[PDB]
Amino acid sequence: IEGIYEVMPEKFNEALKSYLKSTNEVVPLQDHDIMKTGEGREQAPIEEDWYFTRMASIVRQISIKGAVTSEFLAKRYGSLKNRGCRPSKYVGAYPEIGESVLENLKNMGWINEHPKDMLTEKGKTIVREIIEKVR
Amino acid sequence: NYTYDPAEVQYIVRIHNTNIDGTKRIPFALTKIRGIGIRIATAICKRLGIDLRKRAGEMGEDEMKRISDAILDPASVGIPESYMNHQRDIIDGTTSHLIGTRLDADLRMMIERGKKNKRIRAYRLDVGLKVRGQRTKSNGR
Amino acid sequence: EFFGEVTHVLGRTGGSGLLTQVKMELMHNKRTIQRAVKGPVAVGDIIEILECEREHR
Amino acid sequence: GCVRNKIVKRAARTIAEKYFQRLDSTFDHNLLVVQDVAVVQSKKLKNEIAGYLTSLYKK
Amino acid sequence: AEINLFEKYSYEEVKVNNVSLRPYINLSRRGIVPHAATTITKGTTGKARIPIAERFVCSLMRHGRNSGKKRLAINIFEDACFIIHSMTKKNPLQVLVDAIVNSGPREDTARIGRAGSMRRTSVDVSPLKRISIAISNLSAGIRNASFRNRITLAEAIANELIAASTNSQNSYAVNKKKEIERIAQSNR
Amino acid sequence: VKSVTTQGKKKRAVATCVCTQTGEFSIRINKVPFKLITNTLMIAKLKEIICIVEQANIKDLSFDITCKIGGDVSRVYAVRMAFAKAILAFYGTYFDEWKKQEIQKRLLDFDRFSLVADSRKREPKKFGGPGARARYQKSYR
Amino acid sequence: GTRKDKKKWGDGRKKEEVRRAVTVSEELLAKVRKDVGRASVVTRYMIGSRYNLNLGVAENVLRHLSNEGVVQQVLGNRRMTIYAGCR
Amino acid sequence: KVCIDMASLEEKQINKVCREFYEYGKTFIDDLQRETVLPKKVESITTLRNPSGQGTKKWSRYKMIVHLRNFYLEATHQVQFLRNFPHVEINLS
RNA sequence: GACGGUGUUCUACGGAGCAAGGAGGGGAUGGAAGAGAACAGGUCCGUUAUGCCCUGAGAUGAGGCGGGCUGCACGCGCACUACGAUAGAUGGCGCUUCUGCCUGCUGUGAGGGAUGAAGCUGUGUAAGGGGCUUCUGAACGUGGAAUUCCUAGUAAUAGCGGC
Repeated sequence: IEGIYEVMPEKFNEALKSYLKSTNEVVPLQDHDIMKTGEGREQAPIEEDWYFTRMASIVRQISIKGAVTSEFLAKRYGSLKNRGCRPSKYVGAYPEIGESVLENLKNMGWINEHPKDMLTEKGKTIVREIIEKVR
Repeated sequence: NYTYDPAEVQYIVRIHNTNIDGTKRIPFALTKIRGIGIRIATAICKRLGIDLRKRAGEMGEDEMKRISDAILDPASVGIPESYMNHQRDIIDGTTSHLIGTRLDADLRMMIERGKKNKRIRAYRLDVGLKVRGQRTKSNGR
Repeated sequence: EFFGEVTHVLGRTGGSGLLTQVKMELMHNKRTIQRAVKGPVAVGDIIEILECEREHR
Repeated sequence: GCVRNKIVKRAARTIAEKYFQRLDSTFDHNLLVVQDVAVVQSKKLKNEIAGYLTSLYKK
Repeated sequence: AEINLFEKYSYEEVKVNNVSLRPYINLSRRGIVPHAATTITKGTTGKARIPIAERFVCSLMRHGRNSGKKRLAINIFEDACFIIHSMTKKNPLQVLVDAIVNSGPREDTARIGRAGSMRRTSVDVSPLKRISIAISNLSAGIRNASFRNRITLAEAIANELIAASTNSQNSYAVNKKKEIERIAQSNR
Repeated sequence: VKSVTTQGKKKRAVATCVCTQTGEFSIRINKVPFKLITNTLMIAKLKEIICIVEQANIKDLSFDITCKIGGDVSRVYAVRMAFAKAILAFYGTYFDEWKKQEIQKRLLDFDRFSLVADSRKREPKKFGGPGARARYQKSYR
Repeated sequence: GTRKDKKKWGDGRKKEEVRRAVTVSEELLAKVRKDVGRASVVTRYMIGSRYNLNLGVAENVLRHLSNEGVVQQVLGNRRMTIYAGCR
Repeated sequence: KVCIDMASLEEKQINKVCREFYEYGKTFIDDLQRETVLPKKVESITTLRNPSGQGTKKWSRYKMIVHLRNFYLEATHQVQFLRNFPHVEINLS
């Protein structure tokens, strides 16, 4: 959409993060308190509710590009792997975290199907409420 | 500092016959045991319900009695099966998580059971030679 | 301390071309004087001293 | 390393002896002449025959 | 529309009290950050076209685990100039020029003879060499004081300048200059 | 509609600046206004040009800059040049051009390479060593 | 033919310090409050050395008596924070 | 719609064929006596000079540069004096 | 069509330094190239290049299957990863871009990551060689005499292509 570049991207993430927790419709992974978010990591996320700050990270940029696939998401949340007595390399996130957020949004009726535009009017109307609140 | 930090702490703590340091945070302090790293110790302290941000020295007997029993079998607190260091044993077939004094007794039986059948990997592993594909001509002296 | 402005560059004569002979001209009372310096000196430069009693050549 | 070889010096003296009164004391003029008179190919060679001539002229 | 080197500190009233080092300390090229890619600083006479606050920053990206970190050295200088300001009440750009002056020697000792006539002579030092030795002693006392201690690099920079601009005997830069000068006058 | 366009390049970065004329001052690098920019080098290198050519000479322009390829410090030096050689191309056509000739003198005493392009170029690599000048380590015995 | 000088003649880890305090008692917290209010620059390192306490605890002492006390933050990075006392 | 395409390895004999066909097609059905000049194509290989393992080890890279021009002139039955050139690789589609 | 051309300071009239103007400045940059001699330098394991000797059916020829070239008391040459706060961990921002930037925890063996255990998997006729998950967690506290490479978009740091 337009106007999503005018708001500070760290306050948008906190403005529909607390909004998502107050609907009780999202269901996290099979277990998200025990796993580390990728193969190039060593320890689990320090925060307790990374799964909601991680979903609103995907919903900001589902509205910039307009269509997200389950391979760009793994490729965008990677890290540097420590390979010991060798030099390090770049690996992406688990392909399982990125698709479980593309179905929570679908069941709530936000992203439709489309490969060139993934948002319904109920999604565009909701996102436009957070833009106008954190000017 | 009204309530940010405590006023007095115990300097020593005894769990599973090892003296935990009582001035560190909880998930780090349990790594003095042998069999507990920082990646499974912080999972037990999250299913139980312990506060991650609290020194181990300041704990009642209720907590130290709970988590000292969760460490025996972690499959009862609810951690998956792919997290234990000893799955699907070759002698009976049951998964478990050996800890402390039961670690060094487990491989010491492997080396002995393998010499009766005169294996080769159990003769090299007994006198300290490299058992995986490494080349022993310039390194390892 | 004293001063002086280099006005002639005689030559570079060190153990391994390190020092460079020079001809200073004291300013509180005009007096030419020879002297050996260590850094990359040019003409017109003004060096310091802390005693002006040697000529080196 | 700005020395001029013999083929480029030996040529500028042949030019300063035959077409001498056609030359004056600016680079942009003497270059126009050596394009008229000589027949070389390299554009770097005329640029140096013309630059050596303007020094010969004011000498 | 005047330029202050971090939007707070002015370049006038930064008078260099000396007279031989004045044409060699460049407070002339101003900017609101000590970062300027140029070509006019190459050459045998381009050593006097580097700003003075840039000579001191690029002395800190050493020991090649830190090669080429110039933005991280510029960040650590914003904070050291805050401590120098609120603590001593004077211009932080003007106490760095007083340290370079009170920490560069004025005479050294050289060799002449060959193995039987090895003779410690005495020489003076031209200005441009007197600044390469000042900058290198200030930064080598800042790297020692931070290696394995619990102190931060921006506080190890502040203590080293507020002590060298007063000749306080707590500075690694000034105690190291007084051996050079005392020794260099005993061989004479 | 009054508009111009310019180009800046530093190493292999390339930027463009479209300069219209509305009645308010503004900047927008890559669609982000000039208040949420986080590059503190992009704010210090781009607001010492607004002090070397005074503010009053630009009160009613709005620049839109772009830069999509290259490193990080190089990208600044490309935005910084398309923005400076657009305050002149504007004063050449729609303003007093004797007012374009003196601020062009004020920008050149500051630095010649905020209007012209640096020509320094990366050197190739030669065999027998890891770079252009360095060689591999020799051994004498 | 024999490693005889490649062996390192060194020492045993030149002596260490005592562990630093991790508890803050009330009487010393009121001593930190004694002279921390007439200072120009106070960092978490200047505090953790006069009283010998872990530098992660030395800042919670400053955050606490910054809410109602005399100090107040004047700048903060991820690698430093300074508290200027309000005399 | 005629479309003449050229390609060859040496260039001092591709310019001749693109100038000798300049005049024998001037006074004909077509006009616009010009030929586009695309950017060349390159193929590289790098190898060792030493035919065994002795000496200093020395490398050398070879190139196969290929020039190519284009022609676009619509006519109707206007040739075989194009097929009489030794090195240029004529193409007529 | 950039020539030390113009000005300037020295010259043996061969040329050299420093300035301005300039998209480019002092062999415009980096390469490629490189007479005629020498060495008993290297290659017969590169070649249906080659003299002489050797070998000839239970062949010193041609195939197929297993083993080895990877064995390990010890001496040496080139490298990769480290010995920490100018840092490590975890998140956010940049995308078909990048090797960066901001950051709640750690105040010190949470630095380092060798060696070995149990369980899951890819290529292939054949693999405890190659990857992944939990555990184990060495030596190492910036290195003796000696010694190598380097003059600017270079040295050093962090990486991506191809063969």
